[PDB]
Amino acid sequence: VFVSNGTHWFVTQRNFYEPQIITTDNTFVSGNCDVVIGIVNNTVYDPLQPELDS
Amino acid sequence: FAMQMAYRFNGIGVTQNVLYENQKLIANQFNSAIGKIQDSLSSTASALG
Repeated sequence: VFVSNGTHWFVTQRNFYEPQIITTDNTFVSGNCDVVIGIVNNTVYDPLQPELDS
Repeated sequence: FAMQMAYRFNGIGVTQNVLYENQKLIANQFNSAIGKIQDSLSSTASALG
């Protein structure tokens, strides 16, 4: 589930707080922003880009 | 409550996007179905048999 400490956005297990940096490994795409009530503008990290840049 | 129902869907193997991308429709189906409970219970004494 998504959470913020107040400044940064994390994803965590539902039953024990373990904040992970949000990536396309933790998260699945669907549709576009318009349809979801209460969606938030944020950054998702892409683990492949530094590996291609290196 | 929308994030609870997204877990309720996840618990039947229906992925969470099937909830938020239909949220108003799911809310209206719940509200309409709740409306039919009043009419069902009000109309016949046989339901509490």
